Amino acid sequence: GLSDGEWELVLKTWGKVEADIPGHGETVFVRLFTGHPETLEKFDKFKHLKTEGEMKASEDLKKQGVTVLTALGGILKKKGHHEAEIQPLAQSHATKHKIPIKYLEFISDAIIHVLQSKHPAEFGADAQGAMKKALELFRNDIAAKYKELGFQG
Ligand code: HEM
Ligand SMILES: [C-]#N
Repeated sequence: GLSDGEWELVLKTWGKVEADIPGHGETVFVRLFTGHPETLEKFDKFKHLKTEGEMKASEDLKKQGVTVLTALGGILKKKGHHEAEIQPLAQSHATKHKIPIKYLEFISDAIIHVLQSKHPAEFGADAQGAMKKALELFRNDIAAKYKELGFQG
């Protein structure tokens, strides 16, 4: 996993996300959908949004952003002891939503990009490295659960 030092950097960084969860959540989805349009086909409630302007204006899309970052924040706060919180999530994503593990890689990249754009001077190589390692741990644990459930991880 990560050292206590690395977890400290991930939590301080997350401190910046918590100051505007809706703003960061909205940007992560606009990057994700514009960057990897196939991901949009998994959200039956958003498929009709075709332009960047329509996405930016969607309060429903902003609410989804809040849901995702709220859940992820709760997990990162566990510093690796997140067996309990990941289980339900792998379960719904694999079996109900049908999200390939690769889309979790796309959304992680989107998170890194938003942090770079919104906090360019404050999100340095140390904080970025730690944030990448935490998201990698998170994805690897989900992937492990997908395999347990009989899906490709
Ligand atoms: C950091 C990664 C993510 C987190 C923490 C996360 C979390 C959430 C949670 C908390 C919900 C609501 C409860 C549930 O249904 O399980 C949810 C709903 C959903 N998630 Fe994710 N998710 C992640 C990534 C993704 C990705 C990459 C996709 C699609 C490309 C996806 C698609 C969905 C869909 C289709 C739903 C239902 C939306 C609506 O309610 O119809 N998720 N996710
Ligand atoms: C999942 N959003």
